[PDB]
Amino acid sequence: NRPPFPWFGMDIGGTLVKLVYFEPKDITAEEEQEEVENLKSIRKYLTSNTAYGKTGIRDVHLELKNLTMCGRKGNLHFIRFPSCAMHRFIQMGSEKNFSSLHTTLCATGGGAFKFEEDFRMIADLQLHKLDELDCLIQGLLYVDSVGFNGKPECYYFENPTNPELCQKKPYCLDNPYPMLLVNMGSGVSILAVYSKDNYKRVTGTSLGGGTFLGLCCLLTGCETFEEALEMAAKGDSTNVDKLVKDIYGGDYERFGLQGSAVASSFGNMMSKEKRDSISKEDLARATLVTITNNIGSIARMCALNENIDRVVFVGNFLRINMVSMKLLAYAMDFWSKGQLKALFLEHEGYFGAVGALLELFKM
Amino acid sequence: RPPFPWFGMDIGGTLVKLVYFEPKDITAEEEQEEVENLKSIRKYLTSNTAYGKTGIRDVHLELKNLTMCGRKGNLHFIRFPSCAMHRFIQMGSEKNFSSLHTTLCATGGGAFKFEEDFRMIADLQLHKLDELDCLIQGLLYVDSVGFNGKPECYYFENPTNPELCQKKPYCPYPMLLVNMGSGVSILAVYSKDNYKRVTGTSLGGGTFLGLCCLLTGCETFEEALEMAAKGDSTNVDKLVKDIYGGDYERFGLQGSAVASSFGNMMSKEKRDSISKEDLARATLVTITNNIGSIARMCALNENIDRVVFVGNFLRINMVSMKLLAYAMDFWSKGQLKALFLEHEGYFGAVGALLELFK
Ligand SMILES: CC(=O)SCCNC(=O)CCNC(=O)[C@H](O)C(C)(C)COP(=O)(O)OP(=O)(O)OC[C@H]1O[C@@H](n2cnc3c(N)ncnc32)[C@H](O)[C@@H]1OP(=O)(O)O
Ligand SMILES: CC(=O)SCCNC(=O)CCNC(=O)[C@H](O)C(C)(C)COP(=O)(O)OP(=O)(O)OC[C@H]1O[C@@H](n2cnc3c(N)ncnc32)[C@H](O)[C@@H]1OP(=O)(O)O
Ligand SMILES: [As]
Ligand SMILES: [As]
Ligand SMILES: [As]
Ligand SMILES: [As]
Ligand SMILES: [As]
Ligand SMILES: [Cl-]
Ligand SMILES: [Cl-]
Ligand SMILES: [Cl-]
Ligand SMILES: [Cl-]
Ligand SMILES: [Cl-]
Repeated sequence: NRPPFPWFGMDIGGTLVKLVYFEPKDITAEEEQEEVENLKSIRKYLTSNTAYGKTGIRDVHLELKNLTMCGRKGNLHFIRFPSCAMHRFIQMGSEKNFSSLHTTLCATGGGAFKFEEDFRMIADLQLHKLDELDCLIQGLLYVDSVGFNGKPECYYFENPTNPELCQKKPYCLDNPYPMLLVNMGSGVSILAVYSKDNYKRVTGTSLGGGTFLGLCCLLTGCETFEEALEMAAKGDSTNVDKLVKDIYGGDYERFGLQGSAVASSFGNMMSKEKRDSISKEDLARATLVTITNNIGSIARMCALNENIDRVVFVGNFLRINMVSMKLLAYAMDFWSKGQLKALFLEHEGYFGAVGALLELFKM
Repeated sequence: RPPFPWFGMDIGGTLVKLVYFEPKDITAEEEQEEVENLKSIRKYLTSNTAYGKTGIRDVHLELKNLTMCGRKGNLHFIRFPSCAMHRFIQMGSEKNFSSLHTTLCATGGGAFKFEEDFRMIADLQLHKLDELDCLIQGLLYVDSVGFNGKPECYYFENPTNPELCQKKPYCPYPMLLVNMGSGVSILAVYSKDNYKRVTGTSLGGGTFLGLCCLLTGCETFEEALEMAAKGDSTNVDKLVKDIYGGDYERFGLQGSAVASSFGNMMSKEKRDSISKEDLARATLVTITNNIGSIARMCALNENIDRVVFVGNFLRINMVSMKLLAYAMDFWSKGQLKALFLEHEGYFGAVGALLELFK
């Protein structure tokens, strides 16, 4: 009972859309004959272009080559466009008569509901909405099972906080189970994954990327995450936080605490004098450090409680650059006394769309 | 047997705590053989609840029918503000305390400030003791004797529902002790001679005050907590129900759970209409919910099922305590209670008194 081509999955965000497409490479002479024109041209449209209209982009470097999907050999392609271009996408769906190939389209993402009726009225498609976390996890595990063209899908950072020594290093453990997934959007969900068909949300924290943005907008008068990060990257949090060395003069060995460990986040801001001279850049950085250090702590304690040694970090909170990621890397190493690393994934951001595609094969 | 009277002191930045063991088994002959200086100090302490201008004996906290170094009697809890300290030392000199003891056991971060005045004005040497050691010994001692046949320990039931909220009692080792100052340190206490700091968080009272001041223009703990008491955090935080239109059924996460602390403040429109009290309350709820989670996880890591909260962050307004109670309740799915202690504030003084016998 194999679903017919073409095979797509989508992740429709509030601001960003991701689309994944499987290109079959093993199409028989018999199949090529019975295939309708509509399909033939979408397939050639997808594979001969890497830019689609004003905003569509195929990330060629992410292409997974020579894999198996539902018993067929081919390649997986990763495409992106902003949500504002979505009306044009749905209009493309109508012009290319997509409904003649499929009545439905699998999609996850917080933006999906916004567009469900447009899909029906403009393209005569049913958007079949899926859970973000189930899609993420299924997509992640699939991409990890097939590998990144013989290279590792996973990576970590060595000496993250020292830009003189910081280095992305691959992590080639073939068997990822069990693992802990730390999903950081506006809030944070932490899932133990024991197998493809066996996982559960163990806990989470409300102190996430939206706390970071909410607090910076309030504290610094910025409006976007990009602004918040740009300030958080030039800042010095030690002006805002009271450190152990400020209380004890150095380490406090009795408590196993080094001088550079934070005693109280925002502790300097209890003084009116210090508040009146603090920089917008320092407040932003302090906000980011507080949140990343706290996520590292909670991730470490969960890893211990669940007896899991692999902690994988994904989510919106990690996009734009690597400031977030390197601070989480530092935090994980701190709380774990060097015994756990923060692990990250090359295909981060596309896992939802891959999990949506995979829904096609559930029967 | 050390001679009477038996005192312990904890001298803090704003409050001084004093505990006093009143012996209730004085013989007719002991009474005949006791110097006048002692007899009148005992009469003074026991016949008064107001001492000088600012001194208060808190009769509610009194422990009756204790035995202490083999004498039957009562322990009394007394306090006065630090600015009355000059008057207290003069009182010791006028009442000739040095004729009874040459030294006095004291802890607290102002035992150093006043050591010189004690020596010069009252001819008394302060024997200064470590704050943490005194806290632990006192806490453990008070828990071991109980509160007049009732538990020293209590929790709140239905903490955030004022119509339902009930302070209920809880009837030992090991326990986790969450000590909240400017930061939070968590200690595993296995017995009275063994405790170790197991972990903590830099997100505590200090973060609450610093963030409140920055967000609202307030300046003090008392002011931040009064605002946080009046505000509504749900205007500031994004709740699970905001995202899913109710519970997130897939993972059984309640609609009322907070999804993203300060998450509504990502919206310019929402920022322009928020009250400062709502921000204050969101700041507190964020900090306490988080402390709740770290404490719960630490209990799990340690296989310890008893979690006690103490520290100056609890004293100023009871709002902190109710939120911690709700948090522990939430993270443990009702399996762990936030435990609080009736004699909180005085444990250091009790620990100091106990040193008199070692
Ligand atoms: C007692 C207590 O409550 S203790 C606290 C306990 N709370 C918990 O354990 C829950 C912790 N939080 C979580 O687990 C997570 O936040 C979840 C699972 C609830 C939600 O997951 P998140 O990753 O935070 O959701 P996400 O960031 O995607 O937000 C959802 C959607 O809201 C919308 N959204 C995102 N940002 C904004 C914004 N700035 N403004 C308006 N809407 C937005 C988007 O459509 C987003 O979808 P998208 O990211 O696909 O584009
Ligand atoms: C990567 C990262 O950094 S993640 C963050 C990791 N950080 C942590 O885990 C630490 C979290 N914080 C904590 O555990 C606590 O804040 C501590 C233990 C550091 C400090 O204890 P707090 O209860 O917050 O004390 P607070 O900061 O309120 O005041 C410090 C007290 O220590 C006292 N002190 C100073 N030196 C000493 C000493 N040598 N011996 C005993 N006490 C001392 C100070 O005088 C002060 O006393 P006071 O209140 O009487 O004036
Ligand atoms: As299949
Ligand atoms: As991995
Ligand atoms: As004794
Ligand atoms: As107890
Ligand atoms: As109550
Ligand atoms: Cl497959
Ligand atoms: Cl679950
Ligand atoms: Cl993803
Ligand atoms: Cl005090
Ligand atoms: Cl105390």
